[PDB]
Amino acid sequence: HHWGYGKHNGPEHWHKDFPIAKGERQSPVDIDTHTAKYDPSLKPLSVSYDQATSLRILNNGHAFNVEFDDSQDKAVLKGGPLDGTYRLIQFHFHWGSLDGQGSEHTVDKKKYAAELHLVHWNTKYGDFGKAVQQPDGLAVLGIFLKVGSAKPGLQKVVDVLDSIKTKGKSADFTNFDPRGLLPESLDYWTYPGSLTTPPLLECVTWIVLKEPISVSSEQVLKFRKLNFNGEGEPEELMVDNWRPAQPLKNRQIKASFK
Ligand SMILES: [Cl-]
Ligand SMILES: [Zn+2]
Repeated sequence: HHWGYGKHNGPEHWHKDFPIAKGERQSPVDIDTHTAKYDPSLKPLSVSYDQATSLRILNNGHAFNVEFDDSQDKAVLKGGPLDGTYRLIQFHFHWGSLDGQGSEHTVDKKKYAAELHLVHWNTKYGDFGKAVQQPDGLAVLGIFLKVGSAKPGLQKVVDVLDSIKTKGKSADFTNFDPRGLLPESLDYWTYPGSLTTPPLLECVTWIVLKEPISVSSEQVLKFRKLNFNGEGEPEELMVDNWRPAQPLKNRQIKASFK
């Protein structure tokens, strides 16, 4: 009986094994666009993904992760609210059973169809496992997906999902370029928060982009065909793997734009 997204193991049960679920800096949250403070001291984000090396894609039973070689400074995020260099280690998505839910973060209570998380750890700490222990250890870039037009650069991702259908499966996934997932503008809101899965550590600077990307209905449909189970236990579709909004408590959301 370990954690998941169902009735008996879902986000509302998490606090029993992971008490920090009820903490002071839990994510995700609702971004109230009228209460967010424009802060003109924030610099533009600097995203340097030219030398990125993708290695592998896996179904870990809660999402699918595309993993990158983080042994050197090859795909890095700097600037913004960040001091220092943060290395890309993985990206993953959260998505819904239907097009009107799926994102974790909300914008004036509006849900998007999915949310992309690009996970970066602060090189000052030397590896990811030490990073998650620090208040400034991680930076995740969150990008919202709405359904409209196809995103061509997501297509290579969708075509291999057939090969990692069940929990535990993994496939070689080289030469994928994460630039094809970025929207046009890099304006953002930022606030201090947490991982949105267990262990829910409060180690994250969140950078949530204003501009959504578009994917097609057919594209998100293929995400929905994945399984939370291993081969073949009874089939449970991997859908609605999102944690709802958590209390903002004593936190300010800052915007890079007005
Ligand atoms: Cl993970
Ligand atoms: Zn995530």
